[PDB]
Amino acid sequence: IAQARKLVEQLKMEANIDRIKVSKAAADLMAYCEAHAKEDPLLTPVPASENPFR
Amino acid sequence: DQLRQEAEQLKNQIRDARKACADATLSQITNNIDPVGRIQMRTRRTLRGHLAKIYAMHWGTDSRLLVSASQDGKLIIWDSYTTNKVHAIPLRSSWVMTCAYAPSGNYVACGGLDNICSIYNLKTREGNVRVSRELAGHTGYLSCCRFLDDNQIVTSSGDTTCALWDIETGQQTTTFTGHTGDVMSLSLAPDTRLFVSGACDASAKLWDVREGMCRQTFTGHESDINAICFFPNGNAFATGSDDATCRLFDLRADQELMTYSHDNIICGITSVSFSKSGRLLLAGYDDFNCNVWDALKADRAGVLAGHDNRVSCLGVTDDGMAVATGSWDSFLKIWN
Amino acid sequence: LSAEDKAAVERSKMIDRNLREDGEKAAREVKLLLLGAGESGKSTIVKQMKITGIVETHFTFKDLHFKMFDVGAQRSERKKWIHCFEGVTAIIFCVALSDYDLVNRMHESMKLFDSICNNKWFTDTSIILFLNKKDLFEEKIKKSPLTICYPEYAGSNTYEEAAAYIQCQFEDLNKRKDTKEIYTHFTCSTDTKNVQFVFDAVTDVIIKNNLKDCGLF
Amino acid sequence: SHMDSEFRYTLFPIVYSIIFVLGVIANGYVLWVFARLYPCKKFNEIKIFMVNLTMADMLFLITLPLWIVYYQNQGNWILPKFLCNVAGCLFFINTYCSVAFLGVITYNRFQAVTRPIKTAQANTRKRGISLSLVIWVAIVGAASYFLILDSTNTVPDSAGSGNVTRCFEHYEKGSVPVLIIHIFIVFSFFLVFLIILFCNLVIIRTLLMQPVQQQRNAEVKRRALWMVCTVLAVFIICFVPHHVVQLPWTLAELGFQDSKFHQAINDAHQVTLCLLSTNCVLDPVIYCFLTKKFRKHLTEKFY
Amino acid sequence: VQLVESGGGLVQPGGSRKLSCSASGFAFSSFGMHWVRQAPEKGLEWVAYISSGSGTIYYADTVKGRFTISRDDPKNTLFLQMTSLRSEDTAMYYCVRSIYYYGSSPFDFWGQGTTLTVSAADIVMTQATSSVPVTPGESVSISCRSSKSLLHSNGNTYLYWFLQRPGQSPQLLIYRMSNLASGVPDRFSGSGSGTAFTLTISRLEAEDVGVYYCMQHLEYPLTFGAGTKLEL
Ligand SMILES: CCCCCCCCCCCCCCCCOC[C@H](COP(=O)([O-])OCC[N+](C)(C)C)OC(C)=O
Repeated sequence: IAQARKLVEQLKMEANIDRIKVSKAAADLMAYCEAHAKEDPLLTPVPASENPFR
Repeated sequence: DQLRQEAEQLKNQIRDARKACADATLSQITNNIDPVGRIQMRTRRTLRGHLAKIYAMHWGTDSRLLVSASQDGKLIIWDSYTTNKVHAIPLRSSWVMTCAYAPSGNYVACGGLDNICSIYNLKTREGNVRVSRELAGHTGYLSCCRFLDDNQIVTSSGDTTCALWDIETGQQTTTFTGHTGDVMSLSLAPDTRLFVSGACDASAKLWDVREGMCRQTFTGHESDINAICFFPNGNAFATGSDDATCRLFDLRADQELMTYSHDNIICGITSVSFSKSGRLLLAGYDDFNCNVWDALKADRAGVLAGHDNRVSCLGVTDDGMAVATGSWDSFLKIWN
Repeated sequence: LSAEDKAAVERSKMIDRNLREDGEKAAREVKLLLLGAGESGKSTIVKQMKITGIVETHFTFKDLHFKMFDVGAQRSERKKWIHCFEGVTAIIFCVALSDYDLVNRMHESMKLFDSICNNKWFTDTSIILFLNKKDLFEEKIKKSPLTICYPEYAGSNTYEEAAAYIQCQFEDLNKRKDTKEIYTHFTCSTDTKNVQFVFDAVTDVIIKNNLKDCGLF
Repeated sequence: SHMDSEFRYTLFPIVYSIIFVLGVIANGYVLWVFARLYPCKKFNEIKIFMVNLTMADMLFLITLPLWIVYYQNQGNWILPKFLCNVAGCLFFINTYCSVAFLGVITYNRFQAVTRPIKTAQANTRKRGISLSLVIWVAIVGAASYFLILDSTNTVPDSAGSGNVTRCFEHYEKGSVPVLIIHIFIVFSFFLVFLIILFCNLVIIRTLLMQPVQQQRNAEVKRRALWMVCTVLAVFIICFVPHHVVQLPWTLAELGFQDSKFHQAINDAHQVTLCLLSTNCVLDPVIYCFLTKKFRKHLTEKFY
Repeated sequence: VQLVESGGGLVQPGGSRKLSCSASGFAFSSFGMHWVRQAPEKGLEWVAYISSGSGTIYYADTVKGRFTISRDDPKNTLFLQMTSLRSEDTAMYYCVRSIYYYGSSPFDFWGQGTTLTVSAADIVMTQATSSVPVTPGESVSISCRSSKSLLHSNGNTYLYWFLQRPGQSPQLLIYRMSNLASGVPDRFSGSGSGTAFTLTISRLEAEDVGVYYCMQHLEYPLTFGAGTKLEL
């Protein structure tokens, strides 16, 4: 009786979560990506003169 | 009697709610983004010296000190910029499976099939690393461990429950329950306010460090979850399972956004890591190599095949300058 | 091109030598993995041998060291921690013969044996099957018909035949027989000979490994 | 010397060329595998001896062309006079160190098969390196004397300029040093062989012991037995005839015992060197290309 | 931790003497040892050094040949044999502990020292400041001029500031001029560029009264400073 009760409680709690459209999530993701693209030593190459791994 | 019907109704309700937000696919948005092209990395330094399979490794907050853990019963502290071993901690249980490095660099955790998490203090007046505290109370093998502060550590065991331990006391402060399988992975957010856990149920559960309840449960996998990594922003995370497919979930969208899978890959994902900008997703596979995927426009950008055995763990420095990849071949290679 | 890094390099080389010494020391110690459907078959041999989760029993016999790892307390998923014992010297699987009329138990034992025998990591690992509880089995076979466990057992209720039938049923589980060796044996609480049996089973695998390294096979 | 078989000028060139090609390909493959498969962690005494054998065979092959051209020039040496001695010494040192390495490898196999526990729990790198260096230094010191000693001789021929300058062969009236070294080699080789035969026979007996209990490694034991028998038969057929014909031929050429059957002994001696080179090629093939992995790697590449 | 020196006293000129430094309270085998002398009313000076496990020994060119330093890990004791002692070896010898690794703090603990009286190219650390009376409650600045640029290629400049109180053994005040040692209050800052260095004390206290030594650790021929004495 307690297992199913906790299960339905968790289900309704997860259902009480706010809703957001996936389009806005993808927009935020691509914005964060393009904002830090220049700060990625892997995405863009880095000169060996400054790279700590000679 | 009616509880199962109510649970099914709530499940259908949350399913419809998640479907209502499925307006467009990530590909439809990223079509306007240019491709990253080929990404080729070079094995700058190879860290050899282990006499067994390397199962876990973690990076420090300095990008130079990294902890390694293998089945030989030794925890080696490597200096990335010089390949020099800084400390060699002997372990009482050679069957280690996880290792952590404190944010300050003064403590390191280790666990495994001993059901005990041993903390080792590196900053002591002596010249030998000593055992700080032995946290016991779990009924399953420790899968992952990550530090929150110098006196609190989150640990997942193979008993369907995670636990927040306070070091100076040695007792559990918050027990996170709700899983139906052995918890396999843990990833804490940058703010250290909430962490996600992947278990052997094809479901990833989010948890808060203070209240102690599950906020959201992301599903979509078809096998045991083996790797999970939080997105640098802190509002999303990638999860890799044995189904040969990685999946990116967003806490705001409350569902999946895109999957990473190729018809040629048929093995499981042992470890997953993100770059500093989150555009490159590192994925370690059982094919004796690691691959790089584009987080926005799913495509394999490059391969890091430089090991002779399965790639156990991957680690990206905080600055995103290099990637440390460990394998069961007893070698830990730093690609850049 | 170094001011004080020479001291760091010396420390690194010294701890490397220490790790190498520890590895070559731990490389000459036999590693055994103890398994079983119940503690009745495992603890009996654990205590019969010479001197929390995993339990490590270290015992020496004829200048040969053996570390037996018992993982019975680990009730978690076996598929997630069995791969660690891939490089195990042998797997000692204990089965209690006096368990067919104590319900199904032998069915679970056979299931576990088949799972650990045809596994991806134990494709060539030797398995020593210890059939314990010989006296109790010989005593109960007279009372409880063996047909309860094997409905297709068209034979006599004697020990010298029921034990052979059980051994055959256990050995017929290995789908691949040319690559694996099963060391079946019957034991009790006062045998004191299982030590030599395990020693021979380990020396066989050692000879196989030597033939492999010496340039043969 | 006057006894000169003419079929040697037409037989040795092509046989030696094919042997050079095959052996150099095999040694290159073996070195490639040993370099890209066995790191510092995976170098044992047996592997050290095997790589030294590969290097020796490789050197022997590198030297072969110098004799191929010599035999193609009707046994007349045109290259400088010191390169003659260099190649003549390289030939013998390579062959006899290869023999010694095979002998010590068979001895190690004997020790491992008879005493598996006492061999699996011991480090052999030190002893392997020590024995290798000792054998190399001893062979080089033995060859240095004939390296500094003039080995060329002007043998006349049926021509206006028949002063053929022989190289490391056809010596004049008896020379004590040559007999001494020949005898030495004959004795040493025979001793080593008696050791190899004892080891192989003991291994065969241990494998075919047929335990009272069920045989655990039937397939393994049969494969090991077949490989050991093949290696032993090859070694015998290749080397033993050399050393039988070698000494009697020496005595006949050096004039110490001008016994009958000179031409017969000479002819029997030419095919024995042929066998020695064929062996130089066969040894690495039967040793490495069929042990555990070379077949696996071949299948992987072809698959 | 504890380092006890023995073997001192009045030694005749030219005689032999063995000094014993007994260590306790740490992994003596995993710590390098140094000998730092201090003549009456003079600055410190390095004598000899042994590394962890006796893998690399170093001696000072000024006393090279006459001193023989050895270690005993089973008993955890550092022996120092001295022969042909001259009238210049009269000084207090200190048995110092050290350790070298990424983030290490060498010269942490200094032994009590042993007094010995005898009857009868290098990087010069120019310490212009000898004595400066300062009142409590004010900032203090101690300069250190070096001959060679201690800034190594890797970046971490090797320069150690030590403080010796009257009648007590010195202690590690600052190592590398940018990392405080475990046990020093947050009142000593270091700032150094090229060959110039400066130690700044915000608030002066009674415990801070002593002589300050600026010792470079770029080349093993270590040279200490002259000293900067303060008052309360
Ligand atoms: C472990 C096995 C044996 C170990 C003992 C090892 C000692 C090594 C001794 C080194 C020997 C140095 C060489 C001097 C050896 C002196 O060889 C002289 C020649 C060569 O005899 P051959 O067999 O006809 O040679 C012709 C073959 N070609 C011409 C192609 C070369 O013999 C004559 C003409 O009397």
